[PDB]
Amino acid sequence: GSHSMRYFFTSVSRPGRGEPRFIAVGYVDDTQFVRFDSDAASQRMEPRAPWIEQEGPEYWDGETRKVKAHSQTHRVDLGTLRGYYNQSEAGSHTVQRMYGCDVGSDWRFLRGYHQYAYDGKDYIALKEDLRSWTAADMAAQTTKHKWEAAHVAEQLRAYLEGTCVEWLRRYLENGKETLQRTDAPKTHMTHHAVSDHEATLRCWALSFYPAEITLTWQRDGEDQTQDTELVETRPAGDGTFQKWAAVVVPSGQEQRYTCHVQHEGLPKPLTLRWE
Amino acid sequence: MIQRTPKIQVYSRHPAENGKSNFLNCYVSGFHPSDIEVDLLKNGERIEKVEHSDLSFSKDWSFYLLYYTEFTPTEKDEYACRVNHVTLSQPKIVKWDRDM
Amino acid sequence: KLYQNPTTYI
Repeated sequence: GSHSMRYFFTSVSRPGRGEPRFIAVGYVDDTQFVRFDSDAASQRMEPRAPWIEQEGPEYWDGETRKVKAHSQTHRVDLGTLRGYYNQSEAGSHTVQRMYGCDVGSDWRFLRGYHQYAYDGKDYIALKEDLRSWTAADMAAQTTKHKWEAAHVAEQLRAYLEGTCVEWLRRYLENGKETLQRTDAPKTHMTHHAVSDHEATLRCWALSFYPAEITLTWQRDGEDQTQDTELVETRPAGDGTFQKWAAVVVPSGQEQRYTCHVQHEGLPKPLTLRWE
Repeated sequence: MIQRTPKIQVYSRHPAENGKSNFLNCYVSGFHPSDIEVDLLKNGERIEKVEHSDLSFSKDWSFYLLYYTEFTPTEKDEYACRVNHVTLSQPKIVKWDRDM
Repeated sequence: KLYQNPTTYI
């Protein structure tokens, strides 16, 4: 199917406590593969997936070097933003950055991203054409002017369509057994009596990959959206994911309900019924 | 400035079977800022050998973390996740239900 | 692989 590579960067200022915390992580699809933590002793980019561990010292020296340059940039940005918004020196603030690429089933480039957020809200974002910038306020517009004059979009576009895609493909190849696998959900249903007039019917999806899934309840064929308890898709901790949907069913209506499951690993969508 | 309260899920890696090895998970997501305290509790007492994933965030900029530890479920033993964050007037305690 | 930046400031 389709694939993506993402790097996520979080920079948090710590007033009167020295240098800001800086955390970097990289994902291929829903699999983390690298990290960097400024508060760690190593001070190096580190493997977080088995298939990247034996990439040579040249790889790790290079990623370590570049991520440190990322760190130094963010540290300055915190100050610059502190000024753009006339904020105090005693307040803690968060800068976030995300960039990466999407490819299709044919591993060909679909989309590129590069965007920043200041204290949890959009600040500046590269548009889909990878040629223009979205800035909301005056501060962001100022940054946008800097970046137009330094032709930032052009260099970013090169990476996004080039090395980003190029190296996403390599990771997919190297980690084939894991990154190119499709674990169809293991599904089951539980039934528990909340009282003597009602029972909880819960539909489970377990040990599936990737994370994207559709989990729905129907009563005699009609959607039960607002009457369905639906949890966020969650990691099992072993590289697979879980999710469940539940409905309160009145006495003797179990046969009316159907649980519906859609996932990359299932040829045809599953229909489950308590019976 | 923006403050988003963490959603909390406590759950096991594998379906719970008494006497069998497993991992107790507490997944906190959709929060902002990133400072957050998360403890795993066994019969009301903090578990000390608890690991967590590396800080990451969703498309909407809100953060998520997975806290986890090895455990062997049991009929009598109760487990829970205790979470504290600026959006919380008091630490939120969610009990582990083997059916959720 | 990480982007190789000049770098660029906000």
